[PDB]
Amino acid sequence: EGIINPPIDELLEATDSKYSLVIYAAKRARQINAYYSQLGEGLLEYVGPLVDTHVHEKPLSIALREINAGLLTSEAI
Amino acid sequence: VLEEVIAEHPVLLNRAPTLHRLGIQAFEPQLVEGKAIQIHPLVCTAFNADFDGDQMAVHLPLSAEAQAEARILMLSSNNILKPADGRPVTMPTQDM
Amino acid sequence: ALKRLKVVSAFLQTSNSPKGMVLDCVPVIPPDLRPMVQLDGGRFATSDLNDLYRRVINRNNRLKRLLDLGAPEIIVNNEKRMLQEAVDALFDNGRRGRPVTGPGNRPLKSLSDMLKGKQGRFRQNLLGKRVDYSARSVIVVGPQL
Amino acid sequence: ISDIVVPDAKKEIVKGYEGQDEKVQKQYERGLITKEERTQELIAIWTKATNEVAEAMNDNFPKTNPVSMMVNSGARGNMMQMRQIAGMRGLVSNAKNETIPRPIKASFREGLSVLEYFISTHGARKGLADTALRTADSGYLTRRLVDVSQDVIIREEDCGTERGLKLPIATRDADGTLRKAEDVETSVYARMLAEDVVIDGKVIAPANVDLGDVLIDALVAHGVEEVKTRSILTCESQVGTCAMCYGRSLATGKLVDIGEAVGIIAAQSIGEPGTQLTMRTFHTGGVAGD
Amino acid sequence: VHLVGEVQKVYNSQGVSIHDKHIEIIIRQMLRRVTIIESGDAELLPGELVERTKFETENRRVVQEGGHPASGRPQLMGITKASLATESWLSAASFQETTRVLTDAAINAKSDSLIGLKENVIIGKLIPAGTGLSRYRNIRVEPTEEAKAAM
Amino acid sequence: RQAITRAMADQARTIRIPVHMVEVINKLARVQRQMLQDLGREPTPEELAKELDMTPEKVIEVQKYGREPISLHTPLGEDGDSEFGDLIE
Amino acid sequence: ASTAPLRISFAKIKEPLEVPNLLALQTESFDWLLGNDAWKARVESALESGQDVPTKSGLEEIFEEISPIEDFSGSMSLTFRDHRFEPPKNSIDECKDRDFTYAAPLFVTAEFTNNETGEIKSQTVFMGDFPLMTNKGTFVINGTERVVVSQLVRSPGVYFDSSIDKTSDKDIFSAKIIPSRGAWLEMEIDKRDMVGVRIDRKRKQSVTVLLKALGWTTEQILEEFGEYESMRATLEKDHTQGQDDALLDIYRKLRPGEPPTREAAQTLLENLYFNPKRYDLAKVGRYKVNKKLGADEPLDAGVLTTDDVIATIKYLVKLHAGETETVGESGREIVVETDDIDHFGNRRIRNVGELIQNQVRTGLARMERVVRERMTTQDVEAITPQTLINIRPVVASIKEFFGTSQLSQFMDQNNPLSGLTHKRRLNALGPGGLSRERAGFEVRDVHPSHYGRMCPIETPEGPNIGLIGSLASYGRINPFGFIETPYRKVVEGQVTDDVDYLTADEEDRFVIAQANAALGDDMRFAEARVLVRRRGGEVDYVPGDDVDYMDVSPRQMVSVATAMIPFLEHDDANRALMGANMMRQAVPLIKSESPLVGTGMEYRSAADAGDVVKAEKAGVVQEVSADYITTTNDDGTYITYRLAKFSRSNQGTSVNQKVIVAEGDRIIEGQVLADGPATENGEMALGKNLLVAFMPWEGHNYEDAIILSQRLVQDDVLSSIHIEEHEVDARDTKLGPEEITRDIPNVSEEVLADLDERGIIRIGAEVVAGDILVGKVTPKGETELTPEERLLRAIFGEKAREVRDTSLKVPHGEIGKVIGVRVFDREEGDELPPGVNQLVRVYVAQKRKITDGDKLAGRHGNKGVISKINPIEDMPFLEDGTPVDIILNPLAVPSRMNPGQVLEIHLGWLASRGWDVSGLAEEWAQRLQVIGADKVEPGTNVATPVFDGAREDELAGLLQHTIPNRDGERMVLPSGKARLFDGRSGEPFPEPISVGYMYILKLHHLVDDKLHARSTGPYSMITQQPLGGKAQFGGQRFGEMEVWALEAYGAAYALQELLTIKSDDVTGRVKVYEAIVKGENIPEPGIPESFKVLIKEMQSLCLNVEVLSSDGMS
Amino acid sequence: FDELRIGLATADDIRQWSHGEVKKPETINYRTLKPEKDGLFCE
Ligand SMILES: [Mg+2]
Ligand SMILES: [Zn+2]
Repeated sequence: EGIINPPIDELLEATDSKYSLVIYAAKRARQINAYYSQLGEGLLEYVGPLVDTHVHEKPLSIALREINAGLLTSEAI
Repeated sequence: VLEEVIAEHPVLLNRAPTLHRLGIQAFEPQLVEGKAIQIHPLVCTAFNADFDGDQMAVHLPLSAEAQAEARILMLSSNNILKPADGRPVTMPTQDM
Repeated sequence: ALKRLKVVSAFLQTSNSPKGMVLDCVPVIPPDLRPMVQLDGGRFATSDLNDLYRRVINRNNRLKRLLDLGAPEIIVNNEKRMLQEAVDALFDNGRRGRPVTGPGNRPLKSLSDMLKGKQGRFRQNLLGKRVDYSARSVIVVGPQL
Repeated sequence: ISDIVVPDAKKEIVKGYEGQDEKVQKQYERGLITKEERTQELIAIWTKATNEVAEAMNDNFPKTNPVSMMVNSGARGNMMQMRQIAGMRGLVSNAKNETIPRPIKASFREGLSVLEYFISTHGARKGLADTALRTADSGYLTRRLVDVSQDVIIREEDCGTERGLKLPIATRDADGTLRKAEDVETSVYARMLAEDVVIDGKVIAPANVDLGDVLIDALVAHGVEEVKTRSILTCESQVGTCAMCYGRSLATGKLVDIGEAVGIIAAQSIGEPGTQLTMRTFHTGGVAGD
Repeated sequence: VHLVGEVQKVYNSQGVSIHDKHIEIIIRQMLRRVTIIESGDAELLPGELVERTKFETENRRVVQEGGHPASGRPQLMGITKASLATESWLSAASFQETTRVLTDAAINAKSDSLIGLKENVIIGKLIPAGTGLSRYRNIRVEPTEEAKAAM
Repeated sequence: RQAITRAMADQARTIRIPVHMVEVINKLARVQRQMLQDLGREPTPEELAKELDMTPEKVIEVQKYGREPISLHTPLGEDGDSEFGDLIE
Repeated sequence: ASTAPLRISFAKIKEPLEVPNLLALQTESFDWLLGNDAWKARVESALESGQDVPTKSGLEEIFEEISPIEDFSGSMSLTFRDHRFEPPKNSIDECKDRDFTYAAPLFVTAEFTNNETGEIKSQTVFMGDFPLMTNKGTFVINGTERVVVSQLVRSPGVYFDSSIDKTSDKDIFSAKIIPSRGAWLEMEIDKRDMVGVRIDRKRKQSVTVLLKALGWTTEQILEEFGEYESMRATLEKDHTQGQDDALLDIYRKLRPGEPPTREAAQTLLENLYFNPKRYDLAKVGRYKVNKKLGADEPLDAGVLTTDDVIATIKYLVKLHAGETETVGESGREIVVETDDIDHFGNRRIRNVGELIQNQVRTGLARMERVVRERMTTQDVEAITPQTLINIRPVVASIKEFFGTSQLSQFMDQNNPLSGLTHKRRLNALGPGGLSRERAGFEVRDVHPSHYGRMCPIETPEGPNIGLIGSLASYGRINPFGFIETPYRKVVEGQVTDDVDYLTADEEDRFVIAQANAALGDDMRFAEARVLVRRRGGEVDYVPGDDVDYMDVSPRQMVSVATAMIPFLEHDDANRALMGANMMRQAVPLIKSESPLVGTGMEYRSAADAGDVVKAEKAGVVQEVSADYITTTNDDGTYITYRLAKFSRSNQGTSVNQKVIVAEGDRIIEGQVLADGPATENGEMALGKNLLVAFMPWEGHNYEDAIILSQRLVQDDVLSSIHIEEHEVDARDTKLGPEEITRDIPNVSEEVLADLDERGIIRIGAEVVAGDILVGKVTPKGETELTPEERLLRAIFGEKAREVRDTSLKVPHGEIGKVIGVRVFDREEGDELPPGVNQLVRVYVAQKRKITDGDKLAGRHGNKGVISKINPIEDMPFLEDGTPVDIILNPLAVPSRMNPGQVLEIHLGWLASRGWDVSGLAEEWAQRLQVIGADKVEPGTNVATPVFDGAREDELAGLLQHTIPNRDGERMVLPSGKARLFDGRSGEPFPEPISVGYMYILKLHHLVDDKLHARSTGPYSMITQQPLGGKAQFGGQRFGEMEVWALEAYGAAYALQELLTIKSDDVTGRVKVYEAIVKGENIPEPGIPESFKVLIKEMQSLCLNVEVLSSDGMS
Repeated sequence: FDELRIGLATADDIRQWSHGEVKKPETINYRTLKPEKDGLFCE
């Protein structure tokens, strides 16, 4: 029920670095916030919150929850 | 609405001299009465902050990247050890 | 024979000509970076560079007027030296001799004096800046946190 | 006021020291000794007196009273502050850095006299001015260190190097025993070995691992005297420095991430206790440049 | 060893503890230059400050051409002199000397690569450390297939 | 004297004032100083208007036009870095 | 006798000499400057008493300094004979209210005499409105109260120094002659074993050339000066010879580029040093020169002669040669030694009279230049004294002194103690003084000569430590400007009742006893061993009849503010400094109570400050009210004192004055009629006395924080009235006249509900942040309506005037009650600045209670913000159900080394519940009985003098014999601690907790003023970053070290957005605000504006600074 | 932003940066309060 509610050691062991983790969660939060501001445009590239969400929640908390749950991946170009 | 908004939105507390790395730390804000910032005792010596009189500044991380770095890199519960020598710094000693 | 050679190399290897050693034209700051702003009560607040530029144009125009008609070489040379001193005080006020003061209290701020020192652009406006979304208040201890 | 206790021996001890000081002074009035020698022996015997009354105070105190309970617990306070609160203040520096031959025989509990308070203000104002200029100079040194030490970033995971720094691990050994180094925490700890170490044909510690209490204890118990550890001075990397040659970070306790500004952290850590040093030469001794 | 031990015994006389690597970073930044002599074959001026990397690259260049290398003695200089003698003139200008370095850069016509942190703070770009590295900003984030199949 | 006072009118002030307005303002200043040293007090603008034969609105307009700009770089006090130009939006 | 309220004193030794008038430093100096009735009465009383005193005033001296001048022909002369003053045309309240300067006209009788015509024109000329000092010691200029502090400077004279050079491996001596006004000269001996002179440090030169340039020939030098080998070597090595060659050489070296001339060099040497106008050495300068050099009876005032230079040369060479004693050249047998510039007998204070005299002298010199220029271009028989002199430079110099100067300071009126301290401050900075960059360790430190002349305890602890310092309690000032201190004469071992005021010069030649030294039944010393002091600050003793002076009081070394601290000798010097510098920040509360324990000087420190209404004449009270006190004096006159009720001080605190006298009680001269701010019964009261327990309490008193009861909120204990003034003016701009009107456009009716008919908020109308105070509208603005707004305007309709809303609103986070509005109209008789048509000022007053973050403090350097205002039932309570009022951490005191507060607390408890000591037959009991502190009623104030306080045995024994409260049982154990319950759990605390009464102050670091916040507000103009400050909605500064910390984290994005998004981007800020409001993601940051400004400034220094992309340029 | 250059600025570069000649020392008009023509502050 706070910032620390995602345990951070799990995020590090699922990422293996700390700057990768923060930019990873930031990109996912940007995608979720762009999805919320779609206004029904139905854009395909923006995928909504994969975990359950309350009536109001910051996109970054959702992003960290999906990173912690292990149901999302990223690769370097 | 303000109580609803400030949740899960970290802010950077900062004491002015900021000699070392731990002079800027991210905290989760919480609404309190009065006109003074309530700070944790357990972190005060990280800021070198006594309560004789000591104004602290609060900056607002703004985008997703900034508050993500606040939550991950800057969180006060992740800064137990002092970077100067690796000894713990978040165990002040006056009354505890 | 070492040190001089280095500077000669600095003019030989690169493409910059030494025609920048002595200058024929003087650039001016854009006017919003040397503002003359209205102040309440009918007053004005003017940057010192406006005064320095005004002195440069005054001396240059007087030299032009002296060259228009027949003038002795001493008067012409004196006005040329005044123009040179005005340009120098425009670039550095106080590098040579007594700095230009103005009202009689403090030296007139020049072009290079805001690229230098604690009050310069590098240290007071680039590395350290004011910020928005910021606040400041006294701290009290909360053990319940 | 009953929690701060003056020693009962202090009265008779300062009485005896004033008796012998009166004997010395009445000996000096005949001119048998120069004033400089008298001043030197007087400051010597009064330093002896203040050390002895500090010992008397440290013998008088019980383990139950709050002031000792908060100085012996590491909570807040120092032993010299209790020395100059319970026992007598001691020798106090005069202006321009010499010492008054006459000490301050009164504790802060008994209350100083007028002239003792004046000569204490002599040192207090000097301390305030010194700490102001010291924190200014510490800030200047920190700025210079930051600007010289920047653009030093961990940019590689590891080198191919096996060269390192030969650091002493156990020293000052007595007859028949080995003792580890006194300052191993800030010299050998949080580093990595450049190569394996063997004493009896078997490896004690592997290569490229952080060093902690148990590993150093095993090394000093098995009988090693020096350790070739991987340092940043011997790092040969094409860009910046690597994480392995730097060693593990001290802020997080794990290996430093690729991209952490180690030069800025180093400069800030060097310049932070500049205002904490609080050092000045006590007395020049009448000679300059020594 | 001398510099590390001297600064550590200055700090340890009070009681403050600082790890040796913090000193060693600055010491490595201190011994980075060289003073060159008998540089008649390396085709540059003698008796001036040369970076170790540039000196070594010039040594390989002159031994690949067949000529004999120049001599070089390591030079220990102050932190101020090591700060001013930098490649990027923005960091030199933002430090103590502010007029002389700009004139020297204008005469030398030197263009600075915008690496480093002072001249990336000045211009407003991301610093090349921590989250601002190229290797951290090149990742692409997309959901997994089973997460899409679940919802 | 003519050339020196003409160049003083056209060059001394940063906001340039025409020569007729310069002689008007300095005549007003000198007669105000004369009335101050005669009456021993600051003269009222109405008496100055009658003695100058001008309207009082013209007199106050002249006093308004007779100012001198203040530099943006004047320090406030003990602090050198906080400038007068950084207090105005 | 009834001047002061009752206060039981714990002093052991009687005071021979009472503390002098604490405001004399200002009033006596300005009375000397004016030369009014008080100064002439003082000088005639001192003359008939035989004391040395100047019979010449401050303005008559400066008028007689301007001698009748002569033109090139020596024709004219003008003489300013007599100066006089008229009563001011405006009263002091008139000047304070209506934005004036309290001043009186200054006339002088000037006569114009022409020798050729024999014609004398005597006339009276008005020299300007000279500002006046009130009876309070303040200058009311431009409606504001200022104080002109004294200035510590170096006394003019000769100064000899010795130094050691590592390269030379020998000692080098130097001499310098620094005057009051003229140029300086130096003499450095044996730089390379040659002696040389510095004439303003221009060119290399020697001593022989200067002596030969003067009236003495080479033979006289080799005859009289031939017993020192180095000067003989310089004489024999001097190739030049003769007066003419030496003078031409010195003129060529001093002024190169022109051929030497006899008359030019003679005039330059006569004008540089010998000119009576360019080298006006002061009276103090001449006195010090002839005292150090031993010149027996020289001219009282004048320039240095060749005799003084020769004597200085002899003194320097004698000092270098080794001997420390010699016969004075034209003088007697005197001692030769080097002197340090930090000795307080060489440090002189320019008081207010001397500073204003110097400013008037500068103005008169400008006037003399102007009148010379006038008479060079004017014909004779057309010159009138009303015409040729101009008083504009004098008034301009005076007005330029009283404003925009480092000496004439805005007086702080936080409390009477701060006012007195501001009056008594000696400031080493300022024009013609030692600046902060010029300061070193040696001048800041406490000198042994500061005893009794300058307080070693209190000084500003910021960057100017030691530079500014408060004068001692008993300090007096010489006419020259040296600070004296009184000592009792000691004859044949008997301390007599004769007092001599000694400065730091005569104090060294004597031996000074201590006031703490015991005395027997007679005035002889009871103990042979006495602790004394002598020359150089040595503290060694001397037995028997050898002392010859004694201190008048142990209060002698401490200032007025330091002496308010009880148990100072127990506190540390640093904590004493902090407490003394921090008692000046104590705000005045609603009703004040004098300290229950505190030094007895508080009555004198409150009465000598002038805010307390005292009787000018003795009589009986006739009528009493909150606004005035009307008394009928015994001679028959009726005098009414008006009281300032809820008026604003310079810091925002109220200066409300309570009344203590009854309807018909008798009144003597100087008796306090009405209180002031932060006073009770004429006694200083800067705070409240509260029940204190030392204990850690759940971490809310951590790092010396403050826990306190709600009884200090509900009972109105720690609360204060704060009055803030805020003004606006309706001007006549170019477009039109600004109007103060009610008809504010684009606003609802309920917002302007509380406005008056002309647009003024009513008196007593409660107002909050953002509310309309006074309705001002700008006449018009360049109108460019958008088609959308044009269509909207068509639907709703808008005002024909199209005026703009620029009314004066309440600042953010401010709540108060409007207590006054002042309106100045141009159409009425009120005077207004040019341009403006009318002006309005509104005062809002708020009764601020005590809250979180409000800084409180004691008198012993202890301080802390408030972390929790507990409920009354939550505070730990005593054995009778009495809750403690404030909880203090006991962790602070042993580390801070100020146990004296604890001492105070014990005596505070002893003053709460009184004691009964009678017939106890103990040492402390007999001391208290002979003193008089043996039968004390509960609640009565006690007094411990700052170095004669109550001893340890007295506190312990009185704690044994405290009177019981109820059930016949006393509540604090003899250990000083009491068994204390818990207010939360209810179980009693395990060990006894020390309790008592500490007098706690409320500082002016109020949390309502410190708090400030900003999301988006005003932006700066030269660069587009936000501006700074609390009142202008500015942003916090993210300095260089903050940016270092964020790089050390390695957070590039947060740093980039704190440098480029949250400031310095003209387009990024608006786009980010749009993105936050619309909920979309934050746009990418652009380029900061300050970098573009840097590029533009580098481009105009002729540098082709061009940005390059990968492909090309930009 | 590959790099940032600096060098001596000749008269040609100064004329190229400039949008015109500042031929008068006048800055603003004293009555209309509008910037003067062909001088400093010129629009
Ligand atoms: Mg503090
Ligand atoms: Zn490496």
